[PDB]
Amino acid sequence: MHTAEFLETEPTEISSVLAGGYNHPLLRQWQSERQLTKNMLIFPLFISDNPDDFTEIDSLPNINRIGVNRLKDYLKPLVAKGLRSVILFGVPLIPGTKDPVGTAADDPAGPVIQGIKFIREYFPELYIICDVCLCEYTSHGHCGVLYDDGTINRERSVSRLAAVAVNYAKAGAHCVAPSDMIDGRIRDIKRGLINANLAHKTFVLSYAAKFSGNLYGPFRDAACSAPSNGDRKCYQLPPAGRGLARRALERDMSEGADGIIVKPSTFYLDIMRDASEICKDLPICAYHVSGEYAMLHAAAEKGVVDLKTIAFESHQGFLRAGARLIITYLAPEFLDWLDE
Amino acid sequence: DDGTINRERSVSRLAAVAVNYAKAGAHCVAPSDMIDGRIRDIKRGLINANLAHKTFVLSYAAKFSGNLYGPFRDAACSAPSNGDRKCYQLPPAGRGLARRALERDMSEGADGIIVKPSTFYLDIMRDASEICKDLPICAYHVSGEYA
Amino acid sequence: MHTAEFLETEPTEISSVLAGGYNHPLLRQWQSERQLTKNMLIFPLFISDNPDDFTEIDSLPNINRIGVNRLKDYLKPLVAKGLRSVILFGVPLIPGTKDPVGTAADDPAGPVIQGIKFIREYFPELYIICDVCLCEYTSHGHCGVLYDDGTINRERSVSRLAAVAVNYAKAGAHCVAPSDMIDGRIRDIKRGLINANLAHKTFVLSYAAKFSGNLYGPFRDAACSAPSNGDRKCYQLPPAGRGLARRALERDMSEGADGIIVKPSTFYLDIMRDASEICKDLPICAYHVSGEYAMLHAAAEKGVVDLKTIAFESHQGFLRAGARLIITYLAPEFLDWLDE
Amino acid sequence: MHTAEFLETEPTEISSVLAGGYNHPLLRQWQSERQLTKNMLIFPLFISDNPDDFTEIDSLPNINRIGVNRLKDYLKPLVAKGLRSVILFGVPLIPGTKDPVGTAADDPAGPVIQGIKFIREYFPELYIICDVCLCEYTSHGHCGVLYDDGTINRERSVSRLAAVAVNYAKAGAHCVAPSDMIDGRIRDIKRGLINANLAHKTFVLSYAAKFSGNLYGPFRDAACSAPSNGDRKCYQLPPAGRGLARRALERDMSEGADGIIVKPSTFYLDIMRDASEICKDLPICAYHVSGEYAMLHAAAEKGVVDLKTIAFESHQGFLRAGARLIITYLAPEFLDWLDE
Ligand SMILES: *[C@@](O)(CCC(=O)O)[C@@H](C)N
Ligand SMILES: *[C@@](O)(CCC(=O)O)[C@@H](C)N
Ligand SMILES: *[C@@](O)(CCC(=O)O)[C@@H](C)N
Ligand SMILES: *[C@@](O)(CCC(=O)O)[C@@H](C)N
Ligand SMILES: [Zn+2]
Ligand SMILES: [Zn+2]
Ligand SMILES: [Zn+2]
Repeated sequence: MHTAEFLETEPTEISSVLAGGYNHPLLRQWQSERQLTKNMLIFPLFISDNPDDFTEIDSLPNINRIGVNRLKDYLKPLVAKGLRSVILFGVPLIPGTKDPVGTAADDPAGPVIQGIKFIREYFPELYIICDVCLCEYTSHGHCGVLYDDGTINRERSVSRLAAVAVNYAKAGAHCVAPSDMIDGRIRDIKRGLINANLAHKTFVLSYAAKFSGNLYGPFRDAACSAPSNGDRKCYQLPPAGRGLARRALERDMSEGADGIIVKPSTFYLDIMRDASEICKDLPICAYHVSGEYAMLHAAAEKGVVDLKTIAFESHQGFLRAGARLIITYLAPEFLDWLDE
Repeated sequence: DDGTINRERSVSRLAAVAVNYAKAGAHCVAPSDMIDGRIRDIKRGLINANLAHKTFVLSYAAKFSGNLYGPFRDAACSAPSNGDRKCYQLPPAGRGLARRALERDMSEGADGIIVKPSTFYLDIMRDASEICKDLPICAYHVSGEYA
Repeated sequence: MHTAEFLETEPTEISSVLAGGYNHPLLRQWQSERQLTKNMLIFPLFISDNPDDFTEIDSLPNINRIGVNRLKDYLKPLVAKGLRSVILFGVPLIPGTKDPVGTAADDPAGPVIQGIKFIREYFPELYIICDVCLCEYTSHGHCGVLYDDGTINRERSVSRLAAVAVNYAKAGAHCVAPSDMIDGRIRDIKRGLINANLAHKTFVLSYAAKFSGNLYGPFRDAACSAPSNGDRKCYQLPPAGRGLARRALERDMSEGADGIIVKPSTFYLDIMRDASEICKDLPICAYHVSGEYAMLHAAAEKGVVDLKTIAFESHQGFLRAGARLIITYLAPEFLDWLDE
Repeated sequence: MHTAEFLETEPTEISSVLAGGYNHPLLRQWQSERQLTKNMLIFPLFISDNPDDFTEIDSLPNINRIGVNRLKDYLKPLVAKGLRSVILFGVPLIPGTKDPVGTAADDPAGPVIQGIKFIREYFPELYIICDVCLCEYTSHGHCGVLYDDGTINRERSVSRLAAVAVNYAKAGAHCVAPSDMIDGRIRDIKRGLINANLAHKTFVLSYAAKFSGNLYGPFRDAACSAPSNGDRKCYQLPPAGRGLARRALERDMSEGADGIIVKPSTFYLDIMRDASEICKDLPICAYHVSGEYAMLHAAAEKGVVDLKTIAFESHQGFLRAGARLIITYLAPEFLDWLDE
């Protein structure tokens, strides 16, 4: 007969015994270095220039493009359940709005500044963040102003972006979040705010480590921000580029960033850990991007995972890796779940 | 009897299984049990069997409990029973426990380490790259991640 | 009888046992922190101003000086086997070309810019690096512009070098690699590229740690770059000068270097290890120099070592010490060997 | 006309200027963190069991196999010129001496103990180091005692090696240098010396980082130590194995090593730099091995380098990388050169 063999063993070494720390549900909470709370949540809003818009974005489940006259009814139950912050994206659909220099980016009649004004009046306690970039406003769809050869013009781009950021601040945004990745734009935006007497009021939340890759699919359908001729791989960081990311984090801190965003999130958790050392004195924010979010939904609907469960797992993952803030399309679900 | 794991009897049984696989010809043994101190016992086992100089010990040092093992439970028909794996698999928030587990398994004889799952635990790979800088680090792209 | 004595021993300590990690051929691969691949290879080309040149360089085995009308037939099998990058050196032999300010360094009719133009057209996927210096173009053979007392004039040298580098970039080089070692030249080259709207397109690969010594013998016969009155020991680093090397690495990083070269290679592996910490976020490149290469051939032909074997040993040595790139005269051999 | 272009430059930054530190011959000495002196030199001796031997070793230039009755005349001019230390290797050529357990390794009639006795009497101020291994004494040529399957038996090997080391110490060696690389042998040798009341008198100089590779060619002809069936790659470290080397250094320190050797030397300078941190409180020794030495001679005779020059360059390289001791076949040349 084959029988169960047991080797002769030595007495347990105290150094081997970890189990005393996680044998009860409360202990698995004690073991967290940071717990998820409501105020860590930042919810994106896609504001249409059709004020009566409330259009579902196919590829981004449960998320709509919304006009200003639909915003009160949408935000009311969210703020009531504890929402503290939103990040605005403009989606102007009126024709002849987009041009090579992203003129409409800071149009006082455009959806972002209209959205700032509405929110400041109707939800005066909500903290408003605005994405700062030109890609939703350029005819070529790229994030900066281009030379003739289709490459980005750094100087003209950062000049245009500094203006957009300051103008959002002038209109009432509390926070500007430059997502363009163009070399040195944080310096120029910070100087811009200083010259406008707004730097002591305006948090600069840099997307310091934003990577190029396959996880932005459905975003390109909600904000109608698709490039044109070439790719984003010359300013967005290459996925293998840890050294570039570490240098970008150091740079943006140096140039005035009050906080930093790592994007995407789950697939870049090691870069959050890198940022937690490089940017240890600053808030670090995870951006759970469109492709990551849609991936979770796809897997959940296929029976691979449980949506709430894997929501909690991934979002606790951000906190473990060093983030203390989360931009996420699941904020409405969490405002309910964190009650329970 | 109370359905909790018996450490001493478990590591004794696991050391035997590992040595017997090595005896049969495996080049490498990869203990996935997460039970406290099993690497020490497996390494001593191999030493006593004159196989430690031939057998790579690839510890699953940082293996987390969670929602990503669904389809594995259908390919290897390895489903628990009464209770969960959360008392030996690490809690997903447990970075401190993971760092201590990495240090422990290195100390106890691991030639290499596995972090599992992978994508959702990339920060723990980065932690391991410092703690276990002189050892090979292995990522396990698990069933739920793949699916 | 003298008999074999065996001392009484204690049971094996687990801490003593390393052998489980390297007892199989695959494990000796697992133990490498970086494996050699084709794309890490950079092959030097010595371009003649006689367009029909294909002259073997005596002291540098299997390496020729080549004119442009011979380049297609030479590069074709190499690119076909996976060559990704070349580094160009100009060897103008027409008389009355060399002068005290290295005027011909950026002659649009000279071999480097002619070689850039040819390569950009015939091998549009090849990544082109150009050595930047004046020594192959000066009548005195030194790397910079000189004062009357034969010492290098820093200001005039860096001004001239910045121009040469920008002009190579203007002509099409993807990468400029300043090999002059003159204090502060990286700053001036980077500013030059910025002013020319080329810094976002041009990798700056500094020879940051280039040492004076006995290993450049045969180079002086392939590029006809011999000094004159004095030696290179006042700008090339002294071989014992670790402190100077560490400061040079930090300096060039600060001044804009995208990557760094350590030269020579094998005899300076400790400096690669130093650079891997100081320049941890940048690519580090090893230059397997003429004397090192010829030394390997000499020893192999004498039966001391096996050429392929010691090729692999030395080049894996670079990777172990922290390099991720290699400039080597054995690139053609490796493009075959890495297949096997 | 193509004219020499000079870009507009900014005033020199003080941070760019390194040149003030190395513009004079004395400064290039000031820049060394460690200068080469005579007492750092350790010269290998290959002692024959034919007492009248003085046989040149073909592949190892200017080096002989020597019997005891030839040692006085050979060592006299060397000690007179400042030689402080030797490392002994036994080459027994009498038939029927080698056996599977290396019985003759510590034969009181064998060349090592005869050489210790002679040196202790005729050169009482010379510091004597003995290589400790079994490979020059085993019939299979491997460094330890083997299982039947030709693999090394750790326990029996370390037991045999501890005995050999203690017996050399008993005979008069000041220092034992275990070159076997078998897991845990330093612990056993140290315990051996402790039990023999010799640990307070006996320096343990571990070959802690000894790599497998192509640089031991001519050694295999001077000490007639060739393996048999299989290779040394299961105990000697793989050339890519930095992690294993770092762990071996830490291990041997822990187990009692008073000093450590890195071998080979030039091709492993990065590992010397690693050892200088891990083993910062211990003497580090470079072993300029047979293949490295013969490589220098081959290149020098081919005109690639100058022998004295490249001797100084490579040996200063060891000191730069952190060694303070050198085992070298060029010790006789240096005892003359360091005068000049
Ligand atoms: C980002 O790439 C979009 C986020 C997403 O895809 O969900 C920039 C445009 N903020
Ligand atoms: C692991 O949890 C299974 C891997 C997978 O789910 O793919 C252990 C059982 N090796
Ligand atoms: C270098 O010193 C030459 C390389 C070699 O000798 O092979 C400079 C001139 N790039
Ligand atoms: C070493 O490998 C030999 C040195 C040399 O080859 O010169 C051991 C046997 N000490
Ligand atoms: Zn954009
Ligand atoms: Zn030069
Ligand atoms: Zn040996």
